[PDB]
Amino acid sequence: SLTERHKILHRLLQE
Amino acid sequence: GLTEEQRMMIRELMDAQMKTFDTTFSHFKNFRLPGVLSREEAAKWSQVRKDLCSLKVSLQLRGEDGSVWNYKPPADSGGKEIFSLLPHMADMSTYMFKGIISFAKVISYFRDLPIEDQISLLKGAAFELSQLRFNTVFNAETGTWECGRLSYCLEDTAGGFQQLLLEPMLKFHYMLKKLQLHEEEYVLMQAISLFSPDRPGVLQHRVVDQLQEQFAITLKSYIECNRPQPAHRFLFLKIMAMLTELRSINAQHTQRLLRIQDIHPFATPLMQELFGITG
Ligand SMILES: O=S(=O)(c1ccccc1)N(CC(F)(F)F)c1ccc(C(O)(C(F)(F)F)C(F)(F)F)cc1
Repeated sequence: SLTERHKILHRLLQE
Repeated sequence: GLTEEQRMMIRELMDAQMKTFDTTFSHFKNFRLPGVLSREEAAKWSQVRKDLCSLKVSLQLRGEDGSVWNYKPPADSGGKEIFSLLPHMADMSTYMFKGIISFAKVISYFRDLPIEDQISLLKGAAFELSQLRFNTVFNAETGTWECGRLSYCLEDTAGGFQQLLLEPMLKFHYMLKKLQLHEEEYVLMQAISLFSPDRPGVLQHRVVDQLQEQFAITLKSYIECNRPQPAHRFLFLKIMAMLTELRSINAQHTQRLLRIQDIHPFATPLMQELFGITG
């Protein structure tokens, strides 16, 4: 997935 | 003046800028530094040397006590010597990237988009937004990026000025700088770039496009309400021309970085995600 291929980026998107 | 929606659109943009752009590079530490030191691939190297060529910079580290460390890179020759400043750059770029991501996050119009899109946009605009922020700390008079205690200086080379200008990236900073823009216009530039309805993977094309137009329009009005000088006629157009050029430099820079990553891997995890570095 596009989300699944961007761990950190996504991980960084929510905090 | 600007409509009341506009006036506050600029405010959320500015607020986001101020809360995520560490203009003094005070939180950028623990970074790497240069140490105190066959036909197919051959053509590859020839290209890499041409890719890292006129991007060569000197690094200065002004310390608290007043000490000053300075690093002059090696002139072209051999191999690996042309990659000695890559790991540090990867850390600067990554530090810059984290900021950009934060920037998009606090922006309300960005959050209300499907995460897939929010990623497509960040993926396709980071470098761009990073260049726009760096431009604000670029001293065209001395060809040096002044980043708090550390500064990056340009190394004079063949042809000199008219030659460097052959480097899109270099030309972009000098022309953009020439427009002596306001913080407001820089942040609008970032927004317009962030909300590019034409980035690959973007799902809600019609909505983003509606948003980019909203920002483009605010920038245009802002310029009218604040710079009526017939001299500033076309300023808005010059800026849009710039954003377009930047989008073109960004496409090449990615290809440029891959070629490098291919020969001498260096990108950080995050950079890999952002540039789609194969593995
Ligand atoms: O103006 S730069 O964006 C810059 C980078 C870091 C700190 C201040 C300013 N630009 C400078 C250069 F002079 F080299 F052109 C730049 C753009 C892209 C890069 C790299 O993409 C990477 F990976 F280091 F980020 C690469 F070295 F690969 F080209 C390096 C420098």
